[PDB]
Amino acid sequence: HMQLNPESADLRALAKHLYDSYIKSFPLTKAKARAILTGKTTDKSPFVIYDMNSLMMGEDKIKFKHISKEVAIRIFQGCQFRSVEAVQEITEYAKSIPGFVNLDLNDQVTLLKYGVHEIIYTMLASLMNKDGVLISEGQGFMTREFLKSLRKPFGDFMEPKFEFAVKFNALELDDSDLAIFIAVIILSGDRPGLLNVKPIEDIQDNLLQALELQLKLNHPESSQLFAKLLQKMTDLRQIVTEHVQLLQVIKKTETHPLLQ
Amino acid sequence: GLEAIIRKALM
Ligand SMILES: *c1cc(F)c(C(=O)NCc2ccc(F)cc2)cc1C(=O)Nc1ccc(OC(F)F)cc1C
Repeated sequence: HMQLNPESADLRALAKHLYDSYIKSFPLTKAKARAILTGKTTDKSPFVIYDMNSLMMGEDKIKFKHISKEVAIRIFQGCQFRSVEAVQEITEYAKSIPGFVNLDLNDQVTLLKYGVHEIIYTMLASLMNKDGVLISEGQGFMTREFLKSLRKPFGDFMEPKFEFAVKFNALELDDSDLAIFIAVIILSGDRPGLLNVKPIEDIQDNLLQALELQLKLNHPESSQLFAKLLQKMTDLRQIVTEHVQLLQVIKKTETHPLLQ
Repeated sequence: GLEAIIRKALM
């Protein structure tokens, strides 16, 4: 049976540490995204881009954080810039996971290099519903069918992210669950080219214990949710494979200030 | 680029 003992309390404090860091590193939380998407917020109502006329009007009315004549490339470039920002936020989050900054720096880089796309699919789900995706820190909303309407190869770029999100969002995870789930993904001891695997697995084992407890406490209706989330971490591996294949097609078939 | 941004963000 489950007991409230010193070990369980340490796992709750680890979970709370990760939640607080997650809130700090990712300003637009799932709770705030859901409130925007269900019209249950007093914050500013997002502008909806559902066709070319509303895109042209949105470019001018939505206030994008980034200063080609082709719509599909302008949108893909906005996508690229947002991913650079997300890599930074994810790296800031990783620095808060107990043990991570004490690992060999090369292994810190390798964990993040192979982890950030899995975490990007994960965090995009928080911003997605059946209709579309929140953009520009919640100031805009771009529809799933408008993205699908963009010419090849851009039209199929976001489709697998929506597909994943439909199934993932049905698990009804909250920010406390996601904080730990993302930390487990980052501390994957099977990334290619790691030098010192055991210390990574040691941290992951503690994170897995914390995740399991979080899901039992937070999800009374789903006894095997832990197993279901490990299944999603497995799915994200083959899905990122397909994402990087499509990124290479774009890099060599089509034409960020921090990158200089 | 990805590695460069990670090393930048880690420092
Ligand atoms: C859109 C376009 C795109 F090209 C990428 C991508 O993976 N580019 C590769 C790359 C190369 C170097 C580098 F430093 C980073 C990435 C990604 C996306 C995409 O998903 N954008 C994005 C990321 C995060 C989001 O929000 C939150 F994190 F979910 C939202 C969006 C639109």
